[PDB]
Amino acid sequence: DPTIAAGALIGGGLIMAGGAIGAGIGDGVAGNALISGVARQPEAQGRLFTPFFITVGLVEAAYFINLAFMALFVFATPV
Amino acid sequence: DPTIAAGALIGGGLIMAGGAIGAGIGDGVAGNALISGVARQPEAQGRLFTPFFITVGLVEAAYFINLAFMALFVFATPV
Amino acid sequence: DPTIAAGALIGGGLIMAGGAIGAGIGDGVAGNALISGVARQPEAQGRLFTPFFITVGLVEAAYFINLAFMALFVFATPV
Amino acid sequence: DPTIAAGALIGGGLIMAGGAIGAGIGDGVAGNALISGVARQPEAQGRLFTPFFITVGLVEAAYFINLAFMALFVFATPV
Amino acid sequence: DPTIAAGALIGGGLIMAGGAIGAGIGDGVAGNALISGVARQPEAQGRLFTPFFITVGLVEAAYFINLAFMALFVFATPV
Amino acid sequence: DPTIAAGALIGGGLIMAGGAIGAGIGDGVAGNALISGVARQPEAQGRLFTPFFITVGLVEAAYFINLAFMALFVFATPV
Amino acid sequence: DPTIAAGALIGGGLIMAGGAIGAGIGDGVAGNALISGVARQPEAQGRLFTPFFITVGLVEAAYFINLAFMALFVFATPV
Amino acid sequence: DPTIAAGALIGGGLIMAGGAIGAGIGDGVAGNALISGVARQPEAQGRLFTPFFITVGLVEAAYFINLAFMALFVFATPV
Amino acid sequence: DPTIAAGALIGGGLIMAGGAIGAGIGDGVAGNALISGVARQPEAQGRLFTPFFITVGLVEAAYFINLAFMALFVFATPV
Amino acid sequence: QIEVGEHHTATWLGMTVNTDTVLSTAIAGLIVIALAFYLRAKVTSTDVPGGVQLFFEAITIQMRNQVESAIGMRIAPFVLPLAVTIFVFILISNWLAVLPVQYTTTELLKSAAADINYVLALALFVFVCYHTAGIWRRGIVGHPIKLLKGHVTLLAPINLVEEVAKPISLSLRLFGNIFAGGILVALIALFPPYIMWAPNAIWKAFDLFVGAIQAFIFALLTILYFSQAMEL
Ligand SMILES: COc1nc2ccc(Br)cc2cc1[C@@H](c1ccccc1)[C@@](O)(CCN(C)C)c1cccc2ccccc12
Ligand SMILES: COc1nc2ccc(Br)cc2cc1[C@@H](c1ccccc1)[C@@](O)(CCN(C)C)c1cccc2ccccc12
Ligand SMILES: COc1nc2ccc(Br)cc2cc1[C@@H](c1ccccc1)[C@@](O)(CCN(C)C)c1cccc2ccccc12
Ligand SMILES: COc1nc2ccc(Br)cc2cc1[C@@H](c1ccccc1)[C@@](O)(CCN(C)C)c1cccc2ccccc12
Ligand SMILES: COc1nc2ccc(Br)cc2cc1[C@@H](c1ccccc1)[C@@](O)(CCN(C)C)c1cccc2ccccc12
Ligand SMILES: COc1nc2ccc(Br)cc2cc1[C@@H](c1ccccc1)[C@@](O)(CCN(C)C)c1cccc2ccccc12
Ligand SMILES: COc1nc2ccc(Br)cc2cc1[C@@H](c1ccccc1)[C@@](O)(CCN(C)C)c1cccc2ccccc12
Repeated sequence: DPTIAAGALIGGGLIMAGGAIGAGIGDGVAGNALISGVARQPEAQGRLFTPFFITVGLVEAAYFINLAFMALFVFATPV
Repeated sequence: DPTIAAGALIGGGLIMAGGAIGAGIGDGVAGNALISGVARQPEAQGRLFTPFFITVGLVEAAYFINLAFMALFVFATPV
Repeated sequence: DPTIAAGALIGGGLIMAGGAIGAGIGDGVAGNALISGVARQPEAQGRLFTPFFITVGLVEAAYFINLAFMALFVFATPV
Repeated sequence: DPTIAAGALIGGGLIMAGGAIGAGIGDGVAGNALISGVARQPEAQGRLFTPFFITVGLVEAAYFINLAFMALFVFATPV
Repeated sequence: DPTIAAGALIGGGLIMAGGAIGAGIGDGVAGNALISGVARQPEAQGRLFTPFFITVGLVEAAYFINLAFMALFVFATPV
Repeated sequence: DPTIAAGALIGGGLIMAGGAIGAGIGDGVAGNALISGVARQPEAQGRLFTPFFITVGLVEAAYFINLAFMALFVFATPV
Repeated sequence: DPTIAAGALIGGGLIMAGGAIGAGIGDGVAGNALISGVARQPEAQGRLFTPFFITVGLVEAAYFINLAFMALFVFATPV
Repeated sequence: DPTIAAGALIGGGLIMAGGAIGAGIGDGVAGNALISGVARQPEAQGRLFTPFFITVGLVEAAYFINLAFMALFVFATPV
Repeated sequence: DPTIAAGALIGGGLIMAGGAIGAGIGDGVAGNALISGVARQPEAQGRLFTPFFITVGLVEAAYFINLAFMALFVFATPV
Repeated sequence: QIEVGEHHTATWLGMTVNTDTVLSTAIAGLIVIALAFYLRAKVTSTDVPGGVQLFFEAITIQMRNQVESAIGMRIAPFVLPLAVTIFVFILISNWLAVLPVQYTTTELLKSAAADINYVLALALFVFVCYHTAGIWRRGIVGHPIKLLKGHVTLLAPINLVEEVAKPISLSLRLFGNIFAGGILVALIALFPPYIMWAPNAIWKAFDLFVGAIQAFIFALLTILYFSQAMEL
């Protein structure tokens, strides 16, 4: 068991590492366009939240799916 | 078997780590263009969804293939 | 225990490495837009903090959730 | 065999991690130019396709050539 | 411990590696906007430092928190 | 070899991981300039191909040179 | 001692890997704004060195602190 | 040797992984400016080759030096 | 010695991997501004080499120091 | 559990051959031939076109606009039939995967591009064609020196690496893409039926678009490689 458990902790740690890299940079890159569009036109804020939350929804989903597989690996190990 | 099980969990963890980095950043970078495009032309929204969902569909095809290969490694290990 | 504790330290190290990469770059990319907006329009400062703290709140959630899972791995190890 | 089998799963997981990073970000970066071009010229959607699918074909080679070698490593291992 | 100490050193090394990647790129990306604001109009230099030190305060904080958890792992190891 | 073969698979996997990251992003970044130039000026395609295939030539050489050194590691291992 | 020493060399190597990734990209990204300011306004060189060396001082501090902790890990190992 | 030779293959694989990431993205980012310059200023293709091959020469020097040290590690191992 | 030797080769391999990523991307990102400056201001070729070689000097210093510490790890190992 | 490299093999001429791949290639060929004979019967210049005429006109005008843009129809008229058949033959060979041919698991028909022999047959034929066309236009020895010189003569080793990389890229991009779909459908078939259909329909629906995009990439890049082999 100890070798499988260490593989699960390293494997789970990779999943959440790539999750936060993907989400933090994906959200920063998406929100950079929102902040830039509201700098260009103050009123645009109400229309720009639709393209933004579509983007953030896709980016978060990759975080949440990685969070779910990390939780599977460490709490309910597949092998 | 425990050596192969640890390799399956570390290998599967790498697959979803690179999956969320590729998808979260690819979707953030494509969504940055959607938000910036709807900033420039409000009436272009409905047209801009064709370029956007072609782009996101190609990025999400790579995520779905990575998700399939992680599931293979941990539930149905190739070796 | 010693194999599982070493795997927990490497696993927790990965979680905090990917957390800081995602957050440091995500905040840099979000803040680049804030600095560039206040460059173009000084009177925009007040409004830009809504798009900025929405973006930074999403990026800092990914850091704090990774910080919570690292703390779980090393202080309260799942196996 | 079991040490080689773990090396095949970790080595195969690396190939697919770097494939998904390279291609998912490469397609987000390529599709950002398609969405921005159509945003500048709504009617130019057809014109960009050719440059877009030339670019996607070059980016997706890095994914699918990696997938061929990962599959070789895990289903028909070089050792 | 020989094994726990090796995992603590590799885990602490990951934390400071991802810390410096996140910090150095976050600071370079934020400072690129500061330099480009003073390039477009130098009269803005006094106002741009609030957006810049808000950005750098968030980016540095992620570095300092990683530096604190690396110090915990190597000097005061959680096991 | 049991350990040398595992080191060859992990080493060869690294070579192809960094190969596809460099290639997929390098081609997406180069093709973003092609797609944007043909968006702005439809007749420019013919002149832009020359810079594009010089650039893609350098980027595709990097990955393929790696693909050859990965093949050396896994089929004709240096030890 | 050999297991702890191997962990110190891998952990120390990670610290300097992440330092050069962070610093080399952070300095390239900051210097891109310096070169682009001096292109567009030739007289600005003297004033842009204040934003530039503020940026580069933050980026190089992350490199030098990583270099100090790598030196600690390999020459003065915490265990 | 099974341990030293595996360490040489993993170490040499890391050197060529980081080599191709730095090369492919450095060449893509350099050639993006070449394609963009030949787009905006169609007469420029002669003057742009000096900045381009200065940049590509610096980027390819890192790749060739990494190739020389990977070759040292696997054919003529330092230890 | 052999476990320390594998750690020295993997550690030295990490240092030169992160070195070439920092160098190749830092040089490409700096050179993109040089090539773009000579595109716009055709007489700016000269003045630009000072900001460019300041930027490249900072980026290449991180590569040379990583090359020096890799040489220390593999030829004159700190343990 | 899973299997991937296996084929319904036979020996035909001391050479070993696959019954699958070959029957799938024959079915794709016969479908394209039947569709072409339907055009040869029903094609009208005077009267309004049917759907099969509109299909081949759309593909022919598209590939003609590409040949004319890249190299010119006066210089390279033989590239237009080749680009049209590459597109249509890959397109049908890929889209035959949409059929419900899986069963308890095996398939009655593999998509032919999931076999390395199929993609090498297309890529190595195209490689011989653009080099032979490049020689007929750049000279028997003049061509080989232009392959080395490229656009920048100091890059000659990189130019040689590009000429080696082209047939390998055509082969392994098409193979790795369709082979991936072939692996995904068998691991999706590890689900029980009450749920198997949902990932299966999601994958097959996007594999129609991906199968068309593949056919288009191979046809476009073929036209570009002809334009590079016939320049100057
Ligand atoms: C946009 O969504 C898609 N587009 C695709 C495009 C092409 C291909 Br070939 C596959 C695609 C698949 C999907 C989703 C999907 C929907 C339904 C079933 C299976 C897969 C997805 O994979 C998206 C993951 N992304 C967002 C990170 C997903 C997977 C797993 C859990 C999810 C939970 C919630 C939402 C989406 C979830
Ligand atoms: C925007 O938030 C979301 N959008 C999604 C979009 C699509 C999908 Br499919 C899943 C999504 C999930 C969420 C959150 C959520 C909310 C509630 C429950 C579970 C998940 C989230 O995952 C966001 C993580 N991000 C911000 C890094 C989250 C996870 C864990 C802890 C959180 C704590 C606080 C806040 C958010 C927290
Ligand atoms: C902006 O700050 C936040 N925003 C959030 C937004 C969403 C969510 Br869900 C969590 C958030 C959490 C925080 C902080 C916080 C404040 C108080 C308690 C816990 C967490 C933070 O996590 C910021 C880390 N960043 C800056 C790298 C933090 C963690 C640890 C130590 C800190 C020390 C000093 C300052 C901040 C510190
Ligand atoms: C542009 O090419 C260069 N520029 C340099 C610039 C500076 C220095 Br100091 C070294 C340089 C070295 C080279 C090549 C070279 C040419 C000949 C011999 C050795 C090295 C190269 O390293 C390029 C690798 N790139 C493209 C990823 C290469 C290596 C290995 C195999 C190759 C095969 C084919 C082509 C190039 C090949
Ligand atoms: C800008 O500086 C900061 N801003 C912060 C913002 C938020 C938080 Br919560 C913590 C912050 C902490 C600091 C520094 C600091 C100053 C004094 C004591 C401790 C920490 C710093 O961490 C910066 C590291 N960066 C630059 C990579 C640092 C750490 C270690 C050694 C240093 C040596 C020299 C200079 C800075 C040094
Ligand atoms: C621009 O070159 C430099 N600038 C620097 C700037 C600051 C500092 Br402090 C050190 C610098 C060092 C150098 C080179 C150098 C020249 C001579 C001796 C030692 C080092 C270099 O390190 C460049 C590596 N880059 C290009 C990836 C190098 C190292 C090893 C082998 C080389 C072979 C060929 C060419 C350059 C080679
Ligand atoms: C700009 O230089 C700095 N700025 C800093 C800013 C803040 C802090 Br807190 C530390 C800083 C430290 C330095 C240098 C320095 C100068 C003297 C002694 C120690 C450190 C440096 O670390 C730069 C490394 N960069 C360029 C990759 C360095 C380290 C090692 C060897 C070097 C050899 C040659 C040149 C610089 C060398």
